[PDB]
Amino acid sequence: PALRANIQQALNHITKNIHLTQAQMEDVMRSIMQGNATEAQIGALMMGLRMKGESIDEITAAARVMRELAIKIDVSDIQYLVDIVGTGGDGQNLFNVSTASSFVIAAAGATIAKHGNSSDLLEQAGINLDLDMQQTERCIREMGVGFLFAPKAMKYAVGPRRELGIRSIFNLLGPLTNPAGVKRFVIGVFSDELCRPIAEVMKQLGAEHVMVVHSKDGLDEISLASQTYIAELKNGEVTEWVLNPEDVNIPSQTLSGLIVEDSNASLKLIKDALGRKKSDIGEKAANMIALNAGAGIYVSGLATSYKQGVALAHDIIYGGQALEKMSILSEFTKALKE
Amino acid sequence: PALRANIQQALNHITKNIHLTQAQMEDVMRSIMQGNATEAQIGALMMGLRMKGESIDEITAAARVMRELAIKIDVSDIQYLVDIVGTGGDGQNLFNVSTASSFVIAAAGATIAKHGNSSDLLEQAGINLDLDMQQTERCIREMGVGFLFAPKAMKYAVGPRRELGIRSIFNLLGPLTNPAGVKRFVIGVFSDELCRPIAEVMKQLGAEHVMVVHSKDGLDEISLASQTYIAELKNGEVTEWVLNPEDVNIPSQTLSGLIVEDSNASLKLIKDALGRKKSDIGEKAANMIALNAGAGIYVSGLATSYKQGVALAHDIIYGGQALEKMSILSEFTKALKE
Repeated sequence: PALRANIQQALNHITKNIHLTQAQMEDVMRSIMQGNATEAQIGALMMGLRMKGESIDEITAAARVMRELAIKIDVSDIQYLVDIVGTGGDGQNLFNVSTASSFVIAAAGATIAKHGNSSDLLEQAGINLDLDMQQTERCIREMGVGFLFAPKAMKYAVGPRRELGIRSIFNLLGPLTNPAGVKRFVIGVFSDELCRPIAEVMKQLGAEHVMVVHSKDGLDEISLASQTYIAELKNGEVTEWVLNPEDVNIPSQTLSGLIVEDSNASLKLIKDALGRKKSDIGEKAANMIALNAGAGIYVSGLATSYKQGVALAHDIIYGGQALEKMSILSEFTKALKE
Repeated sequence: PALRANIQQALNHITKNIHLTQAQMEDVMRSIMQGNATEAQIGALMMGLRMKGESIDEITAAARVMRELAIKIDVSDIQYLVDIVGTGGDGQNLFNVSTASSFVIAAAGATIAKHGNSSDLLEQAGINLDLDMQQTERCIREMGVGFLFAPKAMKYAVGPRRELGIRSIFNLLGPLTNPAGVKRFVIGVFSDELCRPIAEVMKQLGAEHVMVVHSKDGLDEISLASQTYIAELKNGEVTEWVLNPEDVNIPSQTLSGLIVEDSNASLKLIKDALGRKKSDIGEKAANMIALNAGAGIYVSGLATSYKQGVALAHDIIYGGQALEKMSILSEFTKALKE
C-alpha cells in the first residue's frame, strides 16, 4: 500500500546516503515486524543501512519499536536494578561470565533482570527455567536475580539474517529491548566504534546510567587479557574512556583456561570461580567476573564508582556468597514448580 | 551448499567495499539465475552492489553470464550489423525513436537486430510479431531489420526488482545481452557517469564499435533539445566527448510535440516524421531520428564518421525510404504467417 511505498522511499534515501528520520524508521521497522515488508526488501534494508552506517536516530527509533512489541513486566520500582547484555563479540567461546556475574550482582544487593535467549547451564545447575512471566518476576523481586527467556516473534528477520550472514542493524536491537523497564545497563558491543553511538542511543531511550564496552581482544565484555574501550552515559553526559584491569588492582592475564567446550565445563568453572576454595584457573575466571560484575554493581547505583563496584564484586566472589545465591535460586525455582 | 557460502562471502566483501572478482561474480550471478539464491540475498546483493558502485569487472562477468543463458541466433556474418539499446532514462514518454531509427538504418543499407521487450506500435503498423526465432532471422537477413522479442527466465530478479524499486545492476544487464551476437552498438544509459564504464564493459565483452550515450535532459538517447554525453569505444580505444545537434548541422529544438500519450499517436508521429511531406512536428521528430539513426549508421561501419552517418540518415528520413521499409516489413511478416 502506502506501507510498501515508504519502504521503497526509504531504500532510495539509503542509496543516496540519506538517513531515515525516526518517524520514517518506526514506520519501516513496524512494517518489518508486522510482516508488511518482503524478504528482498528486508535483505536490502539490512544491507543498505549496514553500508550507509546506521545513525543514532535510526537505531533509536528501531529499538523503540522493538520494545513496543515485547512482553513487558514492571520492576522499575526496584532499587539498584540493572541489566547486562551483549550483541555478542568475536566468539570464541568464553565461559558464561554474564551468567556468573548475575549471581554476584544479586548477592551484592542489586537486582538484575537478565534478558536473554545460556539456558542449559542454568538447568544443569538444578535451576528450573520453565517459568511463567509472573514466577520470573518473583525471582527478580525475592532473590535479586531472574532470567528472562526468551526473550521473538522477530520471526520475520530470522531467515533474512541467517541467509545474508552479515552483522546488521538487527544484531544491535536484540540487547536494547529490555522487557523489565531497566534503566541501568552494561552493554557489550562488537567494535570500539559502536560504543559511543550505542551510549547515545540509550540516552535518547531514557537510560540513566550505561557502560557500553568492547575489549581490544574482541569481546563484548570487559577482558581480563587486554584493554577495554568504554563509552559511559551518566547524568545525561556521555564520555569515552579506556580500562585496563590494573586500574582496579587486578593483574591482566591471558584468557587461557577460560574457553570452554560445553555447558558442563562452563558450569564447573563457574562453581570453582565463585567458590571459597578456588583453583588457579578459578582465580583467573573469578577476576574476569569481578571486572564485569563490578561494572554491573556500579551502574546499578549500589557502588558509586567502577573501582568500588569491582571491590564489592571481588568480596562476594571470594567470599562465596554468589555460589550460595545460585543454590538458593535453584531451590526457589524448584519450589515454584512444586 | 558452497553456493550459499559464496553468496555470503560476496555480501561480506561488498560490505567492506571489496569488489567481486569476475570469477566470484559469475558464480554469484549464475546462482541467482538458477534459483540458487534466496530473495533476501538477491535484495541484499542489489542494494550492496548499488551502494558500493558496480565495477567494470562485476558488470562484465554478470553480462557474460546473462548472454550464456539467452537463446541466440547467429547473424554475426552480416556486414554493417548493429543494435540500438537503452537502459531507459528519466521517462518521460518520448515517441519510439529507436523503433523509427531501425527502419532508417535498414533502409540505409545496414542491418539491425533490435533486441527488446514497443510491440503494440509495430502490430499497430500492420507488422506481425508472432514470429519464431527463424522467421525473425529471415527478417534480419532479407529486410535488414528484425525485432527480437522477448528478449526472460530472469524470473528470479523480477520480484525483487519491483519490490526494491531502485535502479540496480539488473537495469544495466538487460541491454548488454544481445542474442544476435552483434558487435556494434549504440547504448543509452541513465547517467553521464555510466557512459565510460559501460563502454569499458563492452570492450571486455569483445565489442568493436560502441557509442554509449546520455543526454543532459535525462534521455538514454541523443536529444534534440540538449547536449548528449558520449563514451565511444573504437579500435580498442575508449574516448569521451560531447555532442550538440549543431555539430552535425541540425538545430536544437525543444522536445515539445515529441511526447506522446499512446502507441497510436507514436505510430502516427513516426509515419509523419518518416514520410515525404512532413508537418512541423514531423520535421522535428525526423531530426531527432536523424541524430540517433545516424549514430547507428556510423557504428555499423556503413558510415565512417558520426557526421556522415547523420547525413545519410537524414537523406533516408526526408527521402521517405524508411517509411517504405516499414510497409515492406509488414507485408513480409504477414506472408511469414500466410
